[PDB]
Amino acid sequence: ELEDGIGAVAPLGYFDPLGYIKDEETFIRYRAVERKHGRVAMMAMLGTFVHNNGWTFDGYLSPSQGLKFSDIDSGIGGLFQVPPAGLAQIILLCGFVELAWWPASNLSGDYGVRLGTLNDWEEQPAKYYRQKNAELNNGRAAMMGILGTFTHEVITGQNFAEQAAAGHFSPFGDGQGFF
Amino acid sequence: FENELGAQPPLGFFDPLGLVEDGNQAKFDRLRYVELKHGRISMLAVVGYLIEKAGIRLPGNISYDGTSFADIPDGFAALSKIPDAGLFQLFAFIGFLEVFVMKDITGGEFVGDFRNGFIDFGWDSFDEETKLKKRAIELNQGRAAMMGILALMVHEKLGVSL
Amino acid sequence: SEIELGATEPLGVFDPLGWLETEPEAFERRRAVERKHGRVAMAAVVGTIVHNNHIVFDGYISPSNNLKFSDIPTGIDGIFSVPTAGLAQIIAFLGFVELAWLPASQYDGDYGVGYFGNDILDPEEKARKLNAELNNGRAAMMGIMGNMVAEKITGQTMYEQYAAGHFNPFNDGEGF
Amino acid sequence: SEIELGVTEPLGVYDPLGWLESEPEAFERRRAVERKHGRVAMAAVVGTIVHNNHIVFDGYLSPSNNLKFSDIPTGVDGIRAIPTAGLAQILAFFALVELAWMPASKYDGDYGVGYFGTDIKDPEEKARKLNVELNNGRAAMMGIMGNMVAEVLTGQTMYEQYASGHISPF
Amino acid sequence: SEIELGVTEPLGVYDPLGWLESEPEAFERRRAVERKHGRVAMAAVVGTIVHNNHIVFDGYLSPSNNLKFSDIPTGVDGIRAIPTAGLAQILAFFALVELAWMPASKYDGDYGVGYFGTDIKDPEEKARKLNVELNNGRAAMMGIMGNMVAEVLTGQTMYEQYASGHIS
Ligand code: CLA
Ligand code: CLA
Ligand SMILES: CC(=O)O[C@H]1CC(C)(C)C(=C=C/C(C)=C/C=C/C(C)=C/C=C/C=C(C)/C=C/C=C(\C)C(=O)C[C@@]23O[C@]2(C)C[C@@H](O)CC3(C)C)[C@](C)(O)C1
Ligand SMILES: CC(=O)O[C@H]1CC(C)(C)C(=C=C/C(C)=C/C=C/C(C)=C/C=C/C=C(C)/C=C/C=C(\C)C(=O)C[C@@]23O[C@]2(C)C[C@@H](O)CC3(C)C)[C@](C)(O)C1
Ligand SMILES: CC(=O)O[C@H]1CC(C)(C)C(=C=C/C(C)=C/C=C/C(C)=C/C=C/C=C(C)/C=C/C=C(\C)C(=O)C[C@@]23O[C@]2(C)C[C@@H](O)CC3(C)C)[C@](C)(O)C1
Ligand code: KC1
Ligand code: KC1
Repeated sequence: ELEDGIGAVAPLGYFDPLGYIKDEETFIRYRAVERKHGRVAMMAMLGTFVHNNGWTFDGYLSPSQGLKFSDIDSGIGGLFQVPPAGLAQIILLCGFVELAWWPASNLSGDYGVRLGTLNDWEEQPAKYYRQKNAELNNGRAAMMGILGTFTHEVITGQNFAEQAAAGHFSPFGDGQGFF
Repeated sequence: FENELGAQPPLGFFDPLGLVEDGNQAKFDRLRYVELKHGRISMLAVVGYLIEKAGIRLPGNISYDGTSFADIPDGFAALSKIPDAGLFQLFAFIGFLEVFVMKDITGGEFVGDFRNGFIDFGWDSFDEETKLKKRAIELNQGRAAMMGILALMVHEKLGVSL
Repeated sequence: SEIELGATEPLGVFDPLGWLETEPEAFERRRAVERKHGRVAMAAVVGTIVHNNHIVFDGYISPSNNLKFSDIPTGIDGIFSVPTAGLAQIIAFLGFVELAWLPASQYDGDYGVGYFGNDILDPEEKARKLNAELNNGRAAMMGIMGNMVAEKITGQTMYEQYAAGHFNPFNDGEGF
Repeated sequence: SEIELGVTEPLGVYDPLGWLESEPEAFERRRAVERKHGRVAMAAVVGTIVHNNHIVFDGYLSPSNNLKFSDIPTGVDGIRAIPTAGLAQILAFFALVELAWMPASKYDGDYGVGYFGTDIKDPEEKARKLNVELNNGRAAMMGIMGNMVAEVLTGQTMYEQYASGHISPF
Repeated sequence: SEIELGVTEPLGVYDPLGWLESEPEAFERRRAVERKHGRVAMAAVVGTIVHNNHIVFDGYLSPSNNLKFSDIPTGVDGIRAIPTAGLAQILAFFALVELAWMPASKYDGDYGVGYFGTDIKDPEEKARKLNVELNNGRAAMMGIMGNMVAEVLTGQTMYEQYASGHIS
């Protein structure tokens, strides 16, 4: 919300530098998207932290196709390694949350998820502002991290485990790009 | 700090260095505390050295381990042959004294008065003249004992007979 | 307020140099230095237990240097065996934490996060944990200093010394 | 309160027998049975999760009968393959739970424990979790019942229905 | 208050000696003893569980006396297998607990640590769980007072009392 100053944190303040908020109704649409994109991209960043660390389940993801959990790539192509009979299950459960349980039509972003004494907002309202800003700020940093993780695999061809094993962290002197 | 316990018929308020030429009572009562803290240890250390140099021992068997009291040497070498299970007990109990029961718990009427109303061997039967010289005695007895005990250890490592 | 905390029962308000009555304008920075030196030493003491228990991560901290995490010594020479490009990455991030996230020019030490996130609702349950941070912080200052001088005097780290049973300084080969 | 606790979003006050208005005082008894049938069936679903996941207790449950924790089946025949002296220990200890300790007469549900030791201080958050226990309780009554009809019509446990590839009945 | 804190429903006040207004101001200490005897008995009976389940500490208690952690018996004579600097370290440290940090002289039983760090604001929440600290302390007090008479009368410790068929 604008009046509490939820997204405006202390390094930059009200960081709308290109002038996109020209009234109050288009802020609530944009914050509903920013908070939703931040919640998706945070679980996307914890995915790449877990996948590129090699932490896999034991057994077969698809035993009728013989596809182990170990032979899914930890990079940007690992989701499509998965058989489409299997990730139709992912789209159908996540689509059921998006329409019924956590309806993404709710622009407020509240879905009542309260983990009680870890947020007693009625007796410490400063913890409300701390946890509301940190949901956006960790979502904004993970939105740029997953755009980092995606394009670093595209321009190098290696995933994050492979380009860190090679020490390939500089776009200069390598055989890739015109630099 | 002209007339109190350190003021003295041979040398009244000696003070050569730059310690207390001000009115800071809290500086003085800290330094007065440690001077009898060093004196009360060193008084028992003069006696505690000269019973070991005279060869007097406890009747034997400092441990179940087969080490007697006469086997333990005298001077700085006593520290190396005391069994380490018992040398923890010496440091733990002296630490138990120095933390808990050695204090101005209840408030004495001077510095170093550690009678908490628990143990008192008199101190009412004095004529208010004799109290302050009888702790000016133990200040000066503690004064000479720490130059006494420092002489016994500088000359043990030197080897000079005293 | 802040001038009565740090003063617990066995001594009270303990200032043998008397700088509370003499220079009260320098106290709240000196409290901030005491709290920061405490919090640094508490993570430093805990680090020495974790290092000397041989809890290492895996692999190489610097694969160009061919230097594993277990190749790091567990004593004083451990942070200096890390390569200089690696030490520059620690200090650049710790300067980002100590100037931007937890700015150490903020002298009350209060950075938005509470005690495990929560603000202590009571005022003297707050003062009890404010004293427990200071007292554990003051105890860890002597703990990390007592671990650094006792490594460089005995020549061994804390695993090395404890393996050897070199606990008694009176019957070994040392000074006195 | 309490009568507004089984009303979440989609069907609300769903009731195709009219036992709303038929007997309104025989509700505090029926909600206490609904809450206890939910708490039993919720622990029974998670039990069938952990049995068929082959998490075992590493020992003997009755060494006098010479059966150990890793040979009684992870299906419907679990407490049939338990000796009667051990089954007498279960029903006598929970006799102390069901009347002497936190009882079943106590239709409030409200013994002393709360949600992870503590009370929820928001009433709207407290009424939310009260629906969640009912909802998850109601789903697990259907869940644990559909787990043991699906194994007595099949002949295999949960573990063998999945490891076989025998999922879809057609 | 401290008077209600130990009464539950199946016995109530239950005072066969009647020491409630026969010497009534000696309550305030002999609750503080029952809370103390409670807390040291439940810490000693969950320790007796973990001793006989063989969870031992991987190493040597005293390498100078060649004492492994599995060397110590898991029963009543396990406290006697401690060496002499071993239980000198115990009562040196717990003299700094029982006089200084957690002074057992303080009859409140309240040393500012709360129940897992929080102070329980709701007055019948916290009156409930101080009834639990007393009741679980009472049942633990004959918990291992019935364990040590269960070793010294048959000789075996719990792990071999149970690996024998010697329960009934
Ligand atoms: C999901 C995308 C998304 C959306 C809808 C918003 C929306 C908002 N942000 Mg947030 N933000 C985001 C992601 C997003 N943000 C990310 C990833 C960061 C980290 C860089 C931030 C950092 C940030 C700060 C620090 C602040 C905001 C603030 C705001 C609010 C102010 C209006 C504004 O600037 O709109 C943005 C304009 C648009 C979304 C429309 C333009 C769309 C462009 C043209 C698409 C092209 C993007 C390009 C492909 C990739 C960009 C990355 C690239 C530079 C590498 C508005 C609610 C302010 C606030 O909340 O104040 C209360 C505020 O202080 N944002
Ligand atoms: C058996 C335990 C049990 C009990 C005692 C109750 C009791 C209640 N339910 Mg609940 N409910 C349950 C389980 C139970 N429910 C289950 C398993 C579901 C489906 C998941 C529901 C779905 C449900 C909804 C959506 C609502 C209620 C509501 C109610 C209240 C209104 C009266 C009513 O309609 O009850 C129903 C009557 C009975 C349970 C008595 C027995 C009826 C027959 C004999 C049961 C057997 C039928 C059949 C054989 C079962 C086969 C299941 C499966 C194998 C196919 C009442 C407190 C309402 C409420 O909470 O209002 C606030 C409400 O809105 N119930
Ligand atoms: C070189 C190398 O390789 O490393 C080596 C180095 C080294 C050091 C040699 C090694 C070693 C051996 C070590 C360090 C052994 C230390 C063992 C340790 C630390 C043993 C704790 C005992 C405390 C007990 C039993 C408490 C009883 C407490 C009781 C009965 C209470 O009631 C406590 C109380 O609080 C409550 C619970 C209830 C309250 O109402 C009342 C009070 C307050 C009183 C190793 C392992 O070999 C590895
Ligand atoms: C006989 C035998 O051997 O047993 C066999 C049995 C059987 C079944 C054959 C076996 C198997 C294979 C199995 C079970 C494979 C599946 C494993 C699993 C657990 C698969 C989860 C995927 C979900 C994902 C990736 C979520 C994306 C979610 C995304 C991208 C989101 O953003 C979600 C969201 O919530 C947020 C974060 C933000 C919200 O604002 C909104 C939404 C809703 C969008 C075994 C192991 O072989 C053993
Ligand atoms: C019939 C009727 O009307 O009843 C009435 C009448 C009556 C009797 C008058 C009333 C009363 C008062 C009662 C019942 C008082 C009983 C109090 C009781 C039973 C108090 C236990 C202390 C045990 C402790 C502190 C733990 C020691 C053990 C410790 C500290 C250990 O370390 C365990 C140990 O294994 C290890 C871990 C390590 C070893 O190295 C040491 C040992 C081996 C020991 C009542 C309440 O009104 C009820
Ligand atoms: C922003 C993303 C990022 C990248 C992409 C990256 C990459 C590398 N890190 Mg760095 N790093 C951080 C961030 C990043 N690091 C952060 C947040 C910290 C916590 C303060 C941190 C700490 C250290 C330390 C102690 C060392 C270190 C190293 C390397 C080196 C390994 C390859 C090699 O050295 O062969 C590669 C290039 C080692 C080193 O520099 O060795 C000369 C080393 O010792 N890192
Ligand atoms: C704390 C006191 C206590 C003792 C001393 C004790 C002893 C034995 N129990 Mg145990 N028991 C509990 C407590 C105690 N039991 C509790 C609180 C529960 C949960 C309600 C419980 C559950 C079961 C089950 C399911 C079985 C069981 C058994 C045995 C049997 C093992 C050796 C033997 O086989 O004779 C010996 C006598 C098995 C059995 O009875 O086999 C015929 C068996 O199947 N128990």
